[PDB]
Amino acid sequence: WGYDLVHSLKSPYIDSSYRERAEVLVSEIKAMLNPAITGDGESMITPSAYDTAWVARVPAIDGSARPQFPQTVDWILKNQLKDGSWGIQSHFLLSDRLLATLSCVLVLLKWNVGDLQVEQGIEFIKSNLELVKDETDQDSLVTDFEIIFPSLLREAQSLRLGLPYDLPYIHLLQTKRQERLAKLSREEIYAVPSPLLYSLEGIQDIVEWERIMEVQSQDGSFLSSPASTACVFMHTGDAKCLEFLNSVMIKFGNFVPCLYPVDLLERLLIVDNIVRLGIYRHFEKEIKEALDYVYRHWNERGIGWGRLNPIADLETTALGFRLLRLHRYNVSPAIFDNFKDAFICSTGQFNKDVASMLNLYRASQLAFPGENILDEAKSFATKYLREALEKSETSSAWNNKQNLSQEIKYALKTSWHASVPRVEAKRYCQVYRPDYARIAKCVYKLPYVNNEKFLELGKLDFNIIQSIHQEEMKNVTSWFRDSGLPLFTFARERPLEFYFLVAAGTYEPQYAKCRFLFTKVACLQTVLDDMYDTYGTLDELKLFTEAVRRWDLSFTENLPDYMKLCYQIYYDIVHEVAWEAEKEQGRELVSFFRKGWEDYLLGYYEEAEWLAAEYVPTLDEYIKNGITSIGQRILLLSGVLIMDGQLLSQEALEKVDYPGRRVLTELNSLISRLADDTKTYKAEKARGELASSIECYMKDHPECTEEEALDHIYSILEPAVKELTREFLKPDDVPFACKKMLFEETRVTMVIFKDGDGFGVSKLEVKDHIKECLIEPLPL
Ligand SMILES: [Cl-]
Ligand SMILES: [Mg+2]
Ligand SMILES: [Mg+2]
Ligand SMILES: [Mg+2]
Repeated sequence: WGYDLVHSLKSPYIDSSYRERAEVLVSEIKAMLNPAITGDGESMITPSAYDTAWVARVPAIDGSARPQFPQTVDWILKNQLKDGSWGIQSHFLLSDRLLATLSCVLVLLKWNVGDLQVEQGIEFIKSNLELVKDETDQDSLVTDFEIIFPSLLREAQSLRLGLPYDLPYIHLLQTKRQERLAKLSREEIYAVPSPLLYSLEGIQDIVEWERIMEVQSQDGSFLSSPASTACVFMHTGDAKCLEFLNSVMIKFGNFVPCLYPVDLLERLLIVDNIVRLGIYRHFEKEIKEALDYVYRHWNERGIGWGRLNPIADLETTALGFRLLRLHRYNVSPAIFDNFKDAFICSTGQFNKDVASMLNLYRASQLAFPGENILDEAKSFATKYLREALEKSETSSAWNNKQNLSQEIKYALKTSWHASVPRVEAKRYCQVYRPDYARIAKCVYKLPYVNNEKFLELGKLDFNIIQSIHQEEMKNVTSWFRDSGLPLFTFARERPLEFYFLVAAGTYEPQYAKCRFLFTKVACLQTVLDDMYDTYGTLDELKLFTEAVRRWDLSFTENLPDYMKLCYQIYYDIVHEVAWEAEKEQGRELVSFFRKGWEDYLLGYYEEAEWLAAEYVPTLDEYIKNGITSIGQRILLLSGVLIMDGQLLSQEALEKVDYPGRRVLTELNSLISRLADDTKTYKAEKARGELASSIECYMKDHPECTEEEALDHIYSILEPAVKELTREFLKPDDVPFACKKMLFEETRVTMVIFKDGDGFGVSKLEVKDHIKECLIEPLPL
């Protein structure tokens, strides 16, 4: 550990060639995304054999005995898989292959072509249907499979195709179809747009086609589904339906996908993945263009995956809310009322429902003060997700191959606030799949979202940043060794821990100086802390505190030897920080820093007097002192004022730093003090340490229990965390990098104190985070 471990690191990723390579990847990615963000190549989605076969059914509008879109028939004839099914070869999903193959077989028969393909398709369907022994064999179901497949299979039955209609699994599916159809409000089909519009081709006996146009989308589609629209067209001759089908053929050539457009969901998925891979800083322009488009279509009624959907989609809407808010757009959690009653979202195909609830769960964590609906959403999504873990569908072959249960479990144990940013990006680089397949009417892929380039850049960029930090850690530990701080043997040496506290969140190459000075100050502070609350005597501390007031090196002749040294190092670090800040800021700051240091250490001295008198403060007193004395404020200031290119006027600084006000530095200090207390008060109580916030409350409330006391501390912490979030994301003219630096340091602090049982901080978990974040690179 420390000096020896760090100087043994020799990362190759430091060489300029790696960053130059990463820049080529950045340019390639910009070029790849351009059609989706700026051009007309939006909605890049794979073919749906199933939908293509429905479009192929449409007879020529000139009345001739041939398809209106003969290129789709040609496509189908040419794209059968080796096993006789139609679908995407990379991924096998039984329900997808069954539905698509039966769909294709039937249209080839309609046009009396493809005898061989039909023969091979029928064999696939028969042979695979006979492999199903029980329900656990069926695997994940494509959208509305239970409704559509029995309908499509009855069409085959009327043609007397050689299929096993009498299998128990087939009877079960009809049973499931009835179950679904029974909850249907049929009269309302025509008045209130619903998810079933996506699959009208499966409920043809139910729909009065003469009334269904009322819920048609503006582009002529039925909930963006080519199959569903083709069906309505063949029943009605509706011009707008035909226009939709034409527009999709024009866009894709000789096939159609199972959803179109997916303009909103695709843009959001692109941004989500770029952000989670930790590569967002390279694509500010593209993220802004993408989110601006989404925001244009954002409305009080929510959004669908496609901007023309006549009903909102929770998945897209929850994702949109989170990414928009995170990027400082103004959105209200009131949009979630669109998914309530008397919360529902228990209808639809399983993967979509789970995705919607994962997204709702993550969105709920971005709550601002007073947003009760998000607390409700959090509770609801949590319960949903825990139940989903117990459902057999979650353990289907399809879901297991994608590690769904692992993903759900990870989401539930992960608090957005209590996250290490660099670590989350590293971890996502290890989970992201370039060939990820999604499910709707058929299995599909979105290559703008899931591709090799994203991952290539993710892993490389992570490794480069890490190697840069490793060189910085050599500088840190080298400075530390010669700094004099190791001479204070009453204090633990933790230079890497403090470097991690800042570098795990504020990682960009240009902020080397910020990280360096922040680490120096934190190293000094741990000594000052041990000195005031443990090692020093009150009379010694009174002397040190007077020296603090005087700012005079000559005055230290009066101090004990160890304090003479401590004062010298303190004085040097304070003024090095101040010089750097004045350089970056172009205005005087020595006086402001000095006042900050005095208030902080006078805070320690007040606490030292309490300890000496065995005084237990009121909770109000303890928190007041703690906000000032815990040390986060002066430490944060020591970093935030020396960020390359980040100008903070007094006016701007006061927006994020203002003792006595609920601004970023104040909230961080409050949260740090109380989170620490919740994590540590029990070990400290046992050791006989001076009272914490818990103990102070109990003195204030003699009859209250320890349990009530701890609950009260959390009742202070939780509101404070929401305010922190709002202060961070709030639109203003404070350089965002500065606000982010403050917020991210708070987030890493919260990681250290997460899950406060009172026992103490896990020193081993800290080491593991440092190892993961700063020591071990990603294999390429
Ligand atoms: Cl996959
Ligand atoms: Mg202390
Ligand atoms: Mg201490
Ligand atoms: Mg503590």
